[PDB]
Amino acid sequence: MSKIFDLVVIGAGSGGLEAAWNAATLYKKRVAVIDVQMVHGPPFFSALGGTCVNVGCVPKKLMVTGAQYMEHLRESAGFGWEFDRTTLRAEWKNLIAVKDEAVLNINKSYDEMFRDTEGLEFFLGWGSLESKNVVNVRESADPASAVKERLETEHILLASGSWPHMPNIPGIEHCISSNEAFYLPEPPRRVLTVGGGFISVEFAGIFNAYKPKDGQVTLCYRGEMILRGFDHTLREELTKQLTANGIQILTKENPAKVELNADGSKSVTFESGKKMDFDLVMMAIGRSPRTKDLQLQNAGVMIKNGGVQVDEYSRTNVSNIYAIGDVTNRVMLTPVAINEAAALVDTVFGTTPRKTDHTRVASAVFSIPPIGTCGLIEEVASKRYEVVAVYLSSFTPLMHKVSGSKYKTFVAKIITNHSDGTVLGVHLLGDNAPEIIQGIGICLKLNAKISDFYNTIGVHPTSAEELCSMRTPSYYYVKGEKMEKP
Amino acid sequence: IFDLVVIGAGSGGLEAAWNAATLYKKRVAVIDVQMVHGPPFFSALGGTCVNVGCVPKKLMVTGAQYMEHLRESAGFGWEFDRTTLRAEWKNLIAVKDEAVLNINKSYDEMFRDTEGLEFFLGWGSLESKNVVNVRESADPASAVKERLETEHILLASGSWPHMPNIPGIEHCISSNEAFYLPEPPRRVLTVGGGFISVEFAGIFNAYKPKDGQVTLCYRGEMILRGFDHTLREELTKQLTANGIQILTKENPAKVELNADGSKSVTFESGKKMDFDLVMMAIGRSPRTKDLQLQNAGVMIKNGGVQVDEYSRTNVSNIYAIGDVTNRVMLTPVAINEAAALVDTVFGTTPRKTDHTRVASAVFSIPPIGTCGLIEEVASKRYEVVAVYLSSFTPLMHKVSGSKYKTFVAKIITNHSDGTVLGVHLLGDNAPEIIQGIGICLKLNAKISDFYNTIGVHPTSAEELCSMRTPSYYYVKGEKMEKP
Ligand SMILES: Cc1cc2nc3c(=O)[nH]c(=O)nc-3n(C[C@H](O)[C@H](O)[C@H](O)COP(=O)(O)OP(=O)(O)OC[C@H]3O[C@@H](n4cnc5c(N)ncnc54)[C@H](O)[C@@H]3O)c2cc1C
Ligand SMILES: Cc1cc2nc3c(=O)[nH]c(=O)nc-3n(C[C@H](O)[C@H](O)[C@H](O)COP(=O)(O)OP(=O)(O)OC[C@H]3O[C@@H](n4cnc5c(N)ncnc54)[C@H](O)[C@@H]3O)c2cc1C
Ligand SMILES: N[C@@H](CCC(=O)N[C@@H](CS)C(=O)NCC(=O)NCCCCNCCCNC(=O)CNC(=O)[C@H](CS)NC(=O)CC[C@H](N)C(=O)O)C(=O)O
Ligand SMILES: N[C@@H](CCC(=O)N[C@@H](CS)C(=O)NCC(=O)NCCCCNCCCNC(=O)CNC(=O)[C@H](CS)NC(=O)CC[C@H](N)C(=O)O)C(=O)O
Repeated sequence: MSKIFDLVVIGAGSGGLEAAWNAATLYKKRVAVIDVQMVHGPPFFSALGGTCVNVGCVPKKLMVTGAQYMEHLRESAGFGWEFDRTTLRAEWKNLIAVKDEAVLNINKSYDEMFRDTEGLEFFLGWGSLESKNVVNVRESADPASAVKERLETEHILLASGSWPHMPNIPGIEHCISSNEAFYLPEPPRRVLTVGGGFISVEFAGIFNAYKPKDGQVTLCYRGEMILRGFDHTLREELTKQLTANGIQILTKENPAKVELNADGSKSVTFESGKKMDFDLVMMAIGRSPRTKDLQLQNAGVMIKNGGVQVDEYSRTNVSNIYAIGDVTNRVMLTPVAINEAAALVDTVFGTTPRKTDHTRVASAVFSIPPIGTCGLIEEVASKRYEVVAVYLSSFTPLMHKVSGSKYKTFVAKIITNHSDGTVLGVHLLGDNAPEIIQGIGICLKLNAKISDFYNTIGVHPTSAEELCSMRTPSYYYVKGEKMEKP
Repeated sequence: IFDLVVIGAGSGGLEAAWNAATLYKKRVAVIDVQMVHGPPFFSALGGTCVNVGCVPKKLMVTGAQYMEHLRESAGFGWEFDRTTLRAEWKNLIAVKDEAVLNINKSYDEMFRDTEGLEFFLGWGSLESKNVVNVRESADPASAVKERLETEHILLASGSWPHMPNIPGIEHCISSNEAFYLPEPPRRVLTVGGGFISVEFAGIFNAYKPKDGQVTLCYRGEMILRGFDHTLREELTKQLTANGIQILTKENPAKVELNADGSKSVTFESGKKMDFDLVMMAIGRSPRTKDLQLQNAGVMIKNGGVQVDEYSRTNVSNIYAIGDVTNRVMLTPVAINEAAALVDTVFGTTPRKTDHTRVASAVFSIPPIGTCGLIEEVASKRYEVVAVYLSSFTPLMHKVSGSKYKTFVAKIITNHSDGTVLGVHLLGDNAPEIIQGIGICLKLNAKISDFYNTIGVHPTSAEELCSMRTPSYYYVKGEKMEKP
């Protein structure tokens, strides 16, 4: 009918590409997708493929895999492997080179995708709303920039994702974000990662494996302990294991200002009065939805706390305008953005409405060692349930008894609704935790009870079999009070 | 005098003896031929898994896996003088002996500190349905060290390697000796397509000297019979790619020790090859003879003791669990049967072991994880079967250099209702991934339960949540595809 496109997707990331693909393919709709760059890298960092591909999950997993070899090389000795350890060295530029080729290939893959799909078209530029049914494509983020294209459409989808949050403190311009970290030419000998979240924790491990001769990695966090939002036992254990591998963790510390010393070094003064020197300061304190450049007021789309407000079906307060992924500020993860996009396309161009359950979402932290988690943490469950039970198990994995890494304790924790045995959450710390948690993610979707876990025969020998060996709770939570059996 | 007498202090035996004395306060006597691992009897207090099974082989597979990491590290910028690389078989053996020895001790410690639990060193045999004798040897004419009268007897003698009757079999070893070799063989021949043969081939392949070679031969057409055909084909390609030599439809006829101390092996086809070590891993059989079972009249069916779903034999007060029953020879299963037996005998609730949908792994390089039925079976028990396949080179293997390491995930379902009949995996961490899905099958999950779960990204396991369209089906045993 009138309006050239059926759907206009602003942002070619995880959710955008999924949305765009389904509508053109499954429903035969003419879709236009817009993004700022064709390939990864400065100046805009993300490009076709989104954050996960260009400056997220893909590159960090390869870099984390590389860091892990430091562990492998050191531990091989416990099993009789010999070599002249004095010739060992990590070549950072090689890592960056292979990472760049891996991402570039994905960028190309998405490009040919458009070239081979009828009804799917890509537009290079910055998209913004002129009105609720007209999207402009400009040369730059500036709203007074030249208009390259003007797309009339029947439906609009906002999938601009997020961007790192730089705190307004003196000297912030001497700091970088995770964005620049992917393109460093050399690894910093002295680096400070500001933040207690997963990005900060993951990069600290990367920097720890590739740091030069007299290097030191320092992580600092404002609060009491790292990984706020995760199970307290795992937060405590990971802190010990990271420290044991040479990472200095400064909690209860908060920068006041960053000064650039004449020798190119940065001096950081904390509110405590403590002053330290680093070669690189990286801010990984949070990510914010990118709503700014969209010009949402031209359509009257409502923004709640930072992100675009949407209902359960990803619909905004304005008809024919939807938003998915990180810009909605729900659960900032790739698999969730993809699930929302596919559900949204079904609700809009399909027969049956559909929505994404944002509960019992399994996720991981690729720290060294890594974390896997699904469900509620006891602190939250105990406030929602009158009777909660906590099953805990800590042991040294077989290989680490002889590998030398005595400190690598594997922690398994299952929390349940004691009134009926329903498993509310599973939290793991230890090697392969991210691979083990996927399968249990399905179990919670099936509303499994603790009895269901221990009535399954285990695979011997593996770390995973321990989840099927927890029959008795360690302590309980009765109306928020911690209690035990005498 | 004792409430229960357990013949065999292994995975199942110790499990029964423990909670019977604990949970039911019964006086238990446990018998075993050796207290520490190694020659002469190899197995000892703790059983096969602990002494010459799961525990020691797992440490050795971890050791062999480092050949992969050392090589693959180069792809991520790790460099070192690769010409100075050498593997030390004796350090590997030294550390595993330590680890095993500490576990043997841990069990001895257990008996002293547990009231009503007593260990008797030696060989146990039935004198009568209520009398058990502990002699100094497997030969029933040896000195009776102890005589015990009990109202309950539990048989858990386990299994033992099956050495074929061929000329020269005295120049061959079994998996038992493998754990104690002083130096790694230059040329080794592993006979058998089973898991023990495949796992050891990967261990020998990693610790082989300078100009070494590992050969695996199997009578059949393809290794790992009983496993999913795709995994069998794919694993073969990957073992071969790593330098392992696989000879299918070959079987040794005779083994002649020759001059220099090597062995000349002549296969049934006429092929003749020399090896420095020949390991026979063709089978495991229940140890029932030394029990003098006819002294009580307990039935034997096919090598193993005949028992019902509740592990009771034909004689009222005698039960049998574990490998000796020839059901499913795995440690977790034996442990489950033990606890269920103890309940059915000293408890209010009769309880039995579900031998179906048990997950298991093969610690080969790369490993295998599996749970449920294979399509060859499912299409015979079901009229409409759907097969979902996913093959892909993981992210890290694109960059590590090991581009041949293809990850395979296969899901088999009963297409009439979507119920998942089996999940088979090949690839790094397959053993860890399969455990969680093992629970899913006990909960009777359907394929929709898998693809409706949000994945963990990036991981190999999320691929199981992205399979939603069948590759092909099986209609009344016939393979069919949608047009
Ligand atoms: C360092 C890091 C590590 C991460 N690791 C993980 C992990 O391992 N697992 C996981 O699940 N998630 C991880 N994430 C998060 C994951 O990347 C995001 O949740 C996911 O990318 C969100 O998908 P999306 O569709 O919302 O947005 P995106 O993929 O971010 O796509 C948004 C797109 O919008 C484009 N754009 C922005 N504004 C405009 C405009 N006005 N006009 C045109 N184009 C525009 C951007 O260039 C970008 O390509 C990580 C994130 C970071 C940064
Ligand atoms: C090389 C190898 C690798 C394996 N790997 C795995 C694996 O990774 N995972 C897995 O689940 N399973 C594995 N298994 C199988 C597993 O070890 C057995 O299934 C398990 O040990 C069986 O427990 P059980 O109690 O039935 O026997 P056992 O552990 O075999 O205990 C039997 C005990 O009886 C004793 N004995 C025998 N006869 C007498 C007698 N008359 N008097 C006194 N003592 C006697 C023996 O000395 C032995 O200690 C492996 C086995 C082998 C050989
Ligand atoms: N929940 C996702 C899981 C896989 C995933 O994250 N896929 C991303 C790719 S990064 C994706 O497809 N996002 C949306 C999208 O692109 N939709 C359009 C449909 C076509 C899909 N892509 C076509 C182009 C082909 N290349 C890629 O998609 C490149 N992707 C990858 O390389 C991703 C990393 S983001 N692989 C995986 O995450 C696989 C896991 C890996 N094998 C491991 O072992 O770790 C899903 O269900 O698809
Ligand atoms: N989960 C499987 C069974 C796993 C298993 O084989 N467990 C063995 C432990 S060796 C066992 O307990 N067998 C029976 C038994 O021992 N019964 C007697 C009563 C309880 C006390 N037994 C333990 C004595 C102390 N020493 C050890 O337990 C030393 N064990 C280990 O080191 C074992 C290997 S057999 N680790 C595990 O079994 C756990 C896995 C390992 N941590 C990993 O990293 O993968 C199942 O039942 O489904």
